[PDB]
Amino acid sequence: NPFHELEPGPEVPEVVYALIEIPKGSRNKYELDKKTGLLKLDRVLYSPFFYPVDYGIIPQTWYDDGDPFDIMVIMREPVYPLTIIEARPIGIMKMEDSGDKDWKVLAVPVEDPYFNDWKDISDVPKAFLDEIAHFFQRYKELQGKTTKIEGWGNAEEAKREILRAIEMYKEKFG
Amino acid sequence: NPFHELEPGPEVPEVVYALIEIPKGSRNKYELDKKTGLLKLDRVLYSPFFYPVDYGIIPQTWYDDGDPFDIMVIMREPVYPLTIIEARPIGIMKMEDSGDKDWKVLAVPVEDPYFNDWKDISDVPKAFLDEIAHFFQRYKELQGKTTKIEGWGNAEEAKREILRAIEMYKEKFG
Amino acid sequence: MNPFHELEPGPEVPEVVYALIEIPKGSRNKYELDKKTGLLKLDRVLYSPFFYPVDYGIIPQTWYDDGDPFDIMVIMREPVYPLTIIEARPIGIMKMEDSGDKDWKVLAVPVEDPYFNDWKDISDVPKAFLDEIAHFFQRYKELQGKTTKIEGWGNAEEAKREILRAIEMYKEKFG
Amino acid sequence: MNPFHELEPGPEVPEVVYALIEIPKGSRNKYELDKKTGLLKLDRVLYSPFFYPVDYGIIPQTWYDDGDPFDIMVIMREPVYPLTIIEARPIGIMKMEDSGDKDWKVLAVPVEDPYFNDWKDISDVPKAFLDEIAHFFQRYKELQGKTTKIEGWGNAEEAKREILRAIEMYKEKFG
Amino acid sequence: MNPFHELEPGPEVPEVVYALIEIPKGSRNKYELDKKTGLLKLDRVLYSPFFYPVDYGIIPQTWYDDGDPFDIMVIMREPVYPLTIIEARPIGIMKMEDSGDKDWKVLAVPVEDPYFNDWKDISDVPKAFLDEIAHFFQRYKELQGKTTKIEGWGNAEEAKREILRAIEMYKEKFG
Amino acid sequence: MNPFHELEPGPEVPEVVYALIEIPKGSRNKYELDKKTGLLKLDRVLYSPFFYPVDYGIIPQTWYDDGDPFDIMVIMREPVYPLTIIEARPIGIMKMEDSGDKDWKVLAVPVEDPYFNDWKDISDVPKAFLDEIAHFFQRYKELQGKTTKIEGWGNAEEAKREILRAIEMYKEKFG
Ligand SMILES: [Ca+2]
Ligand SMILES: [Ca+2]
Ligand SMILES: [Ca+2]
Ligand SMILES: [Ca+2]
Ligand SMILES: [Ca+2]
Ligand SMILES: [Ca+2]
Repeated sequence: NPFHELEPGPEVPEVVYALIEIPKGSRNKYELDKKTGLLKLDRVLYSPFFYPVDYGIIPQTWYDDGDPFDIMVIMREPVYPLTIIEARPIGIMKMEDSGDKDWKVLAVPVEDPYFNDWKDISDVPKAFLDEIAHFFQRYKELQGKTTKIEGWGNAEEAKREILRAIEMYKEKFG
Repeated sequence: NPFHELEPGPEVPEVVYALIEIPKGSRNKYELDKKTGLLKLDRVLYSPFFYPVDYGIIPQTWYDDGDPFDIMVIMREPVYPLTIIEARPIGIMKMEDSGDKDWKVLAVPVEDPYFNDWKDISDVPKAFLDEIAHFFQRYKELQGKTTKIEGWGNAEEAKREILRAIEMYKEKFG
Repeated sequence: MNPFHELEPGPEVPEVVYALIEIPKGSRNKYELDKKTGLLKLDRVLYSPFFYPVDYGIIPQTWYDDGDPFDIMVIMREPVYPLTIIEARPIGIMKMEDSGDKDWKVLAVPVEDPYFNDWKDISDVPKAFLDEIAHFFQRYKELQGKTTKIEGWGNAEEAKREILRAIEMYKEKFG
Repeated sequence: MNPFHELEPGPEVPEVVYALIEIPKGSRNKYELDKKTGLLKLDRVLYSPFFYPVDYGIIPQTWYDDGDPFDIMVIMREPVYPLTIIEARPIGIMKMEDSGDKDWKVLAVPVEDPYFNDWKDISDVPKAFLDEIAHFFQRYKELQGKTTKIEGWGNAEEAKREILRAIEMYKEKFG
Repeated sequence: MNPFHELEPGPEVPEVVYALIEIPKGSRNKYELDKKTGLLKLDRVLYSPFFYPVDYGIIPQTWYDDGDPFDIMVIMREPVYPLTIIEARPIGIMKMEDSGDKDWKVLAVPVEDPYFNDWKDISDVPKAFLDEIAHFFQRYKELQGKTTKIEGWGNAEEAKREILRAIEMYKEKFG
Repeated sequence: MNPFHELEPGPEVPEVVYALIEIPKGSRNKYELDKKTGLLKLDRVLYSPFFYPVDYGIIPQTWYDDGDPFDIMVIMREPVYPLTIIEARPIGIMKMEDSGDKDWKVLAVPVEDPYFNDWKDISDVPKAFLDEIAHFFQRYKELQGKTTKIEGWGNAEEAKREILRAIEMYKEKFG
């Protein structure tokens, strides 16, 4: 299982690995099968929305909601599921999903020179942050779930949470 | 301008023409330029939603909101903008957009045998009607606009509104 | 690790099975699982300009009369990637023979797409869609000189019966 | 207006003709020119999961024995959009009958794609590719109960002669 | 009707112009407007495996020093279809010469995508993106034996200046 | 595990080899095998708007002068997914140097696509296509300031000899 075998990053927390589960533009929500590590269909979103970013997890992390720590990587061309990307955290989306702390790192790929000058949350166009928050605010509405979006934190805050999640993993597993 | 030159349908109101502006899966919202009849970008949706149906207008119609009557055609493979489809109305979505009556016909293509037994609103899976209503409920949320979804009418009601819109066009233009 | 051998046939057999997808809807490339390694392998490029009309794969830990894992076709609105696991509800079975071999294939819908919540048996599928699937398997190997015979469609109960047979066959051959 | 009537048959007929594309390679939707309106119109969704193996259209200002514009079928590496004009070199012709009507089709390559610079006649096309095109037309209307008959392929010389005949037929019937 | 002649250069020249798109981002096919009819036409297939990095088109009712309509590149997140009109804000201009011809091209953002609300001048564009556009035009005709010289980028004010020049040139040649 | 170490070089080397695909035709993303992890990893986004003109990968259990697995580049009509195995016939070899290192690449066609049945050597490939591949490799790292040198193409005989040498080098370095 790639979640357990891969390190959290080559230079934590400045550069982490993102293990992508869902490419931008997908309406299918994929997850990793915990037994086998194969990709598994979790569900088809109930609404005609698509993931606005490549979406995945940071290996060897664990979070308050009892899952690996989520990461969103802005890719110009989406990658395939189960692709590793070297990513620089630039911010963090604060949200609760049904009372669980479900925060998500926002990151850019180190190896696309397009994003060389994106280093903090203030470098992202605000319409783009709004569209991401709106997606998570409404994507489970027809399943009757409520999500609360609490805002965006900056790069420093993102990196602190990554360190916290790396420590939580070490506790729970070994 | 195709809006003025084409008849409303070969067998109104059982079979109408749909002039498609937006193929299913588009985030770009297109309209017809009224001067030239060329396709024009109206806007990019502010949220990562895609049109869940091929979306267009019925030629030579006019509606209470001061626009051609809208029609949504369920296509398995989306068509290109400015394509004419022969469509059978099977229902109607009732909604208001900023206080304007903005109802939209739901239809299936006559020439796809997949839909041969779809003749009324009750033949559509309810999750699919929900996803369409949810799209129109939220797609302008970040533009600060409010839309109210009032429910779905059946095929007979759709066909009555089509006749009304065909008459309204004749009044206003000639 | 070979997914075919390592995954259970499903979480609630035969009402819900796992489909391990090999070929997404819309592909002209026909992929298979490499027997030795479990990697995806190109079997062939179809000789005609036809595309797979459904997401196509196998049920893990099954064996059928034709000497292969039992095939399953899953109706997906948006195709998945190869090697994706889908929890699927069987709703019917296509009966066909390919060069003397019984090459029947389960038809299924995904449990986690609410669009298909009411599809529970073969009669819930538009007839034109069943015909398009059957026509595909009737003709897709015509230029390879192969003849296939479509024998018709069986219902959900029959599909479930055959899944149980295939699971038992696997146990006898490998277990 | 109607591009079918407004555009010349080609800049150097019959060596180079215009192909007015109606259906891009890969489409399961079959489009046709209103022929009175001029705008693209959905004729049908193919009943089988087959896709057009070439970019398909008509030569402007032509008329053929079947009572329609002359079908041309251009090999493109990347498909174009409907209503795009391509300068095309005829390299052959598919002889077929559809419902008894002579429904022959020109096969051509784009002048402005150097990939095909050395394709000049029907013998330059891989045989498997000619077979895939013929098989598509043999079977694409099978579920509609129509019968087509594939009679074989003619060479570039024959295709060019037929183009000139179609140009003459248009003049007699309209001009 | 020919869109190039019938549409105004824009609703609020030179702050907002119309871009009539001929080539969507991601295309290897290079399309143009047919001079006589206004239909889309394949100009060529690029000789190298490069794709247009931006949606590419022309400003209606303009004429430039190189004897063609003035070209405009629009940065779109999702590409449009050919012959689509986009209201665009010019933010810069690429200066380049193609075989002795001044072939400068306006860079613009769509007015109706809020993603670009803060892009108002050449300095707002990531440098790597400008380089990728320039590299494309530097090399895309290399195998055709053509040499192009990239002279650099001008700012929004310069782009607007040139748009006004191009509008005047059109009036003098056709009006 | 790591498919690079687990899979044989081919079922009938050097006439038929396995190509383990890392990058599908059309990708601007350059992927590489963790080579220790085994999972697909993004190496870089190409700095220019170029796309891989072929499906690109490596031959398992090979090692080459450049200190990596032997690059193979399979002509597919429909691209495959990363980590797919294709049975491939070598028809030639591209000789090139990258940063001074001998970075030669096998060119191959799939055994199971009848379209390429008559492609057996480098002379069977359209010259424009060989030029497009070479131009891609000549220029794709230009904005990274790297220099590559294209030295030309060898025939099938030469490609096969090099495959055997690479198989031997792997054995010496690992086996
Ligand atoms: Ca979480
Ligand atoms: Ca309306
Ligand atoms: Ca089977
Ligand atoms: Ca015909
Ligand atoms: Ca120019
Ligand atoms: Ca190498």
